Amino acid sequence: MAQWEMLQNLDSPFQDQLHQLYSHSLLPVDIRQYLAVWIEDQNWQEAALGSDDSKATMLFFHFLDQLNYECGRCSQDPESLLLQHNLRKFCRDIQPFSQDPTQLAEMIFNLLLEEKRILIQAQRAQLSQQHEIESRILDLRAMMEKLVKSISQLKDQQDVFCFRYKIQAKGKTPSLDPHQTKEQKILQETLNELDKRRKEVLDASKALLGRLTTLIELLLPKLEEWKAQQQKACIRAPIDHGLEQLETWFTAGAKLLFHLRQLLKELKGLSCLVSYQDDPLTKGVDLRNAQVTELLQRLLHRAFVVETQPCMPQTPHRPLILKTGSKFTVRTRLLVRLQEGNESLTVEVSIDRNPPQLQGFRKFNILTSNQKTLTPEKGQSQGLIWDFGYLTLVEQGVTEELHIISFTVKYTYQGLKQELKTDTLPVVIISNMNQLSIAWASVLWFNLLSPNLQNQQGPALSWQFSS
Amino acid sequence: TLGEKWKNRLNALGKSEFQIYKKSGIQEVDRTLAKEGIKRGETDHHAVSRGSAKLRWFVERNLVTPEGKVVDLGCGRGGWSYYCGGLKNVKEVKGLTKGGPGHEEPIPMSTYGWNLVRLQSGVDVFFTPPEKCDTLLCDIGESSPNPTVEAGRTLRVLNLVENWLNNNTQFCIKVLNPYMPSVIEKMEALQRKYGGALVRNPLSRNSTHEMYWVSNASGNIVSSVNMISRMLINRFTMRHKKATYEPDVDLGSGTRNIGIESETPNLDIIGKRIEKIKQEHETSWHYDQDHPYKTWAYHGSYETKQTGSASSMVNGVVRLLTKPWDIIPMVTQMAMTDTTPFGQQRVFKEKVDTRTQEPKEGTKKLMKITAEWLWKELGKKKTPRMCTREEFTRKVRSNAALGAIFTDENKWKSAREAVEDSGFWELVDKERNLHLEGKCETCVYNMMGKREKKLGEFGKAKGSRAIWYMWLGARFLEFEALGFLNEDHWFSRENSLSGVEGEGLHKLGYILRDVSKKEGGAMYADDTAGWDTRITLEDLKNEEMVTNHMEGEHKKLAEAIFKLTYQNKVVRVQRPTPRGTVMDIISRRDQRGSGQVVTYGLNTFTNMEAQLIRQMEGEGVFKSIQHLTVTEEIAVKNWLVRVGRERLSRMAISGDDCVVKPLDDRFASALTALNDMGKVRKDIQQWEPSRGWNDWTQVPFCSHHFHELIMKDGRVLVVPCRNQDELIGRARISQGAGWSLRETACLGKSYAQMWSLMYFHRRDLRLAANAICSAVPSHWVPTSRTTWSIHATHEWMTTEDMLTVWNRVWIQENPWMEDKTPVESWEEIPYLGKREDQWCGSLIGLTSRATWAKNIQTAINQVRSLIGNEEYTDYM
Ligand SMILES: [Zn+2]
Ligand SMILES: [Zn+2]
Repeated sequence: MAQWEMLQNLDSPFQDQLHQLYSHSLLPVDIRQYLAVWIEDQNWQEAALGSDDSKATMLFFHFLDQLNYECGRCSQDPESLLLQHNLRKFCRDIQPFSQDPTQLAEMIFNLLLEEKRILIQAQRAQLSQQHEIESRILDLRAMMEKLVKSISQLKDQQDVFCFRYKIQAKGKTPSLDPHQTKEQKILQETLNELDKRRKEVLDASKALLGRLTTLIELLLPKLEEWKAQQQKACIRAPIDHGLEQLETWFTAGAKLLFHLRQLLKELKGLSCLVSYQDDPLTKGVDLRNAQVTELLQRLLHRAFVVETQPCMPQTPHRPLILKTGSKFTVRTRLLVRLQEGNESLTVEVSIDRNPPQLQGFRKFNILTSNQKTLTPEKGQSQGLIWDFGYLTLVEQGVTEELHIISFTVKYTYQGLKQELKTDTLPVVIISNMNQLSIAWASVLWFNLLSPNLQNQQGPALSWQFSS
Repeated sequence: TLGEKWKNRLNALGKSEFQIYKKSGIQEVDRTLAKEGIKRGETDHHAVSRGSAKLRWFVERNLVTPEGKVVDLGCGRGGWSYYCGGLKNVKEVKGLTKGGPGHEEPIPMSTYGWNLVRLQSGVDVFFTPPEKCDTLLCDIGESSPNPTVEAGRTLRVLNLVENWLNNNTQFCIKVLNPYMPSVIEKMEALQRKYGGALVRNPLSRNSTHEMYWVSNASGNIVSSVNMISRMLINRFTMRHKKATYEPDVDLGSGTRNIGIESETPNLDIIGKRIEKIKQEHETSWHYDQDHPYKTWAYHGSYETKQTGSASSMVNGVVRLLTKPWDIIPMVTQMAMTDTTPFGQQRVFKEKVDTRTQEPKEGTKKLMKITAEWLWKELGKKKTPRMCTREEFTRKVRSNAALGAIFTDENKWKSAREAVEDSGFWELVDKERNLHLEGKCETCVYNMMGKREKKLGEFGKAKGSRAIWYMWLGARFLEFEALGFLNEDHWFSRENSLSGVEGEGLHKLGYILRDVSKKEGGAMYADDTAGWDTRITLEDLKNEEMVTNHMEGEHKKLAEAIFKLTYQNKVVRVQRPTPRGTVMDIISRRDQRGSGQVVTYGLNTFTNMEAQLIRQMEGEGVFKSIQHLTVTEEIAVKNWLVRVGRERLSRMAISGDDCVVKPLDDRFASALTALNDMGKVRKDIQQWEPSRGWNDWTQVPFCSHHFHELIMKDGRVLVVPCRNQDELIGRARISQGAGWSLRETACLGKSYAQMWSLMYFHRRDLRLAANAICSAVPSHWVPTSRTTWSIHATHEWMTTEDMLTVWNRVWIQENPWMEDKTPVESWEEIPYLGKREDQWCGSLIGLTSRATWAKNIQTAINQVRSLIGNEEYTDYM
């Protein structure tokens, strides 16, 4: 129902964390508890992150009102000759915040949230990766919003400087006027301000790139683990392998990368106008663009996976098995739910791209269509879903080597096109039903202890007789 | 040479391998705390840059021993100068730097001995005349992959530095590329002439091959260079040793005295005041030995609590309307100044602590004669008299233009509260009885500092203000003594033919037009840098001569006020110290400190006298100022009688601002007498002739330029004008009497009508004045001191509609307007052209309008509702 006193009674280790935060924090500790009821009653979240430089001002004025009044009532009682001064001491440090009210709301709102982390952590101990991912993406969105605001402000300041320089140029006044000295001095000041804004924007962009690379390198092992779990679950074992969290994460990452690249394009286009000497932007823009492109390519290269391997529809008991002259069902998904709204996306298929060097293997040709087209609205309605439920294979000891089916896609978005390839789990082709009785055991021989998935060359009781 | 091979090897490398080579045995300093210490605003116990440890390593090992006066070339942020300031034998540190984009600028700090260090920015060393010095430091130089350009830069640096050294000067100069022959041969002769050698600083990074040239050492160049090159090429063979972190130095805090004093006090006058002040705070009375005062006497100090901050209230209501003005740097950089004890000390050191020189005999005689004649001339129709208590009560009751005073917050809380009590009058009577016997006991001043921005000093029409507060009783006593000067309008244009006191702002343009109708040369409008601190004792003695027209108790009181207070002053000022905050008490004889109105009158008188003397000199009446002889004294007196009155009608002096139209252009070349009295001009060479104007619409006066306007029917008006940025930026500042919505709303509405009355003729200010008056809920009296304190009009504070006031001011009460046909709408009033508006600072005409035009219609009609639950009423 409240805070402060709850933290005090809890225990020392959380008090030390409380001690550190509130100490260096400008807001004095004493003022926190006297005004505790009022502070927690205010909607600081709306003031810090919203559109209306009026609510922040209102909260500013009310804060001053409360600070002034409470001092007077306590000043009437003597022997409180230390808190009264502290009330006036805080009244001086609030004064610089009058320039920008929103600085108050952000500082208070952040302070309220942090002690909530301590409280929940303390009770949980007394009585992970996904939450870290969500926190990371939330911070990313917030600081990207901050970067957007900074870019807009820089654009406006550069525009007004260009207008002032233009009106000075059309003036054509070569005089020894002290007004001219004043205006040249203020021109130098404007140039210094512009340089400072540019360097700050560059630093923020670099921080964003670092954080986003960290998120991607944390994300990829989850995809690898899901692939391993899918391999272990396709072998007649019930284990869920849902893709919703991974697809959402991939979509968020793709959106963030595209937004970052698009902003840098506009930044360079703006900088072109009044580009001049000692401009780090001329190199920073291209280096950041190259890094962003590299990260996008790296993410998209592993972003292609196959949800469902080619399976027998009539007999689902045996997966990863092929028979001549029959239809097969395959499902491939893109973890990134992004696509241009005017261009359909095209996916091709192939079988046995790389043949072995041994005696001529049983190469097979896809009689049916190897190409499928997805309508753009399908990505919105259900996602990037590819289904081939009628694929067939024909033939141009039986289980000594396996065959690999490959998927190839050209992904295009915002003018960037990348070639993408992926492979499915190795499979064996049988020309008759009877040989499957030993083909199952031979497939197990490959599956149980294969460290390389692309190598075409007691405990079992959970599989042999689990059915 | 081996250095070339080392450089080629380093150049042939990759970035990843490069980034690891840097730290392989160097010594680092742990700056993990200094960065965030400086970021939050701390100004002590910290090192600004990394060079402090670099120079410390040399000093502790007594390679170079600074002493006397130290000159730093290219100080950058200023680590070396700040470190040197805290040493023992150092007496003064001077630093020059070349600021601007891509370059470091100095920053202010308050470490030990911070008052002995002075730094400058935007000065190029390569074309600076040499000056006397005892120690020389140079740390300039930039690296480049090409060795030839590095050699050229090193040669240029050496040639620049060579001119400064003498036989007995300590030096420490950085040399960048010493391993190739064309620098070696040059350094041979230098080492032969001046001695010293080269040594390497261990703390330097491994990427560079720089060295340093020191004063107290010996050896051979080539052997040392070869040894260093061999070590460099052998270094990249072992493992990666973790750099040995070293703790950053701390500099403490406080001030440091130099040991010279040049002022002697008069104890028989101020002994009682000093004794009383000491007895009041006897508990913590102590003598400090580190007072930084040179030209002021020092007596003692005690303890107090710090008052002040950085930046003030910004008017909330005024904002949210001038949204497009946030990007403009002039508006924001001028917002508010610093009044903390550190800023007060900085201002006091910069401006108040100065010294002036006495004039010669001829100047003294001329000033005496002119002052006598002028005093006899002004009092031809008037007669001095004493003021009463009832007038003072009436003035204080109606919130008149009282001086800057403190109301003795202990016993009472406000002036109006304190007037009605009888004990206040008992204290006043006691002080009056003491004064009547030529003694004073409770007449001390309080100082407060202001004026401290970068771009704010160029647009606040002031800077270095340093205003003086006074007790209420002393203010009443001074009023009783010398209120007749202002209550009788002694300096009006009717009585004295030069003053403009009592004229509103909207009427000075006509006066300037009338001055231009005479025959002569051009108009000259020079100004003085820091007029208030250039007043000598002679000016005070000359102004004291008004008592010759008084008699009796009035004469005795006036003489006592002039003698015991105006030229024997005691002042309290704050000072930061390691133990907290202390208050010092100091004394001084000359310089001007008094009430505002008395100061205005006396400044006007002195300015008139000085201008008359300069006009005398230009005409060639007298020749030599060293000594004045007979047949010139009579000539001077005859000139004053014959044409004295008509010469005073060629000028217009408000305060310390003057505009003069002489008889001939010889006026611009006569600068001996003006420089002799100490009235040095501002931003000009000492003997450079002045500059005139051939048009009356360009001459500045009271920080204004006066355009002229033509109505639709044909009548012509003259209107004031300024730079719009200054007006908008000042309109955002609240004086600090708020802590409420009603106060700030009333203030905004109060000086949102100045714009509708005076500055109505420009597009961008007449639209922003209707919105603000449509946003406040009306029905509230707009009572608050706005601006232009000296202009005694304050007439836009009425309640009725502005059209009637405009008709009453600009038509019927305008002597220079012939026909009196009135107007009946706000559309007949014209605008300030189209391009002249952009010239003076508007935001219309091109893409800036593409940004602003969001303000109009789209934003105004929605922000007025954004005001919130606070009601209003439409006006547009
Ligand atoms: Zn007195
Ligand atoms: Zn103008």
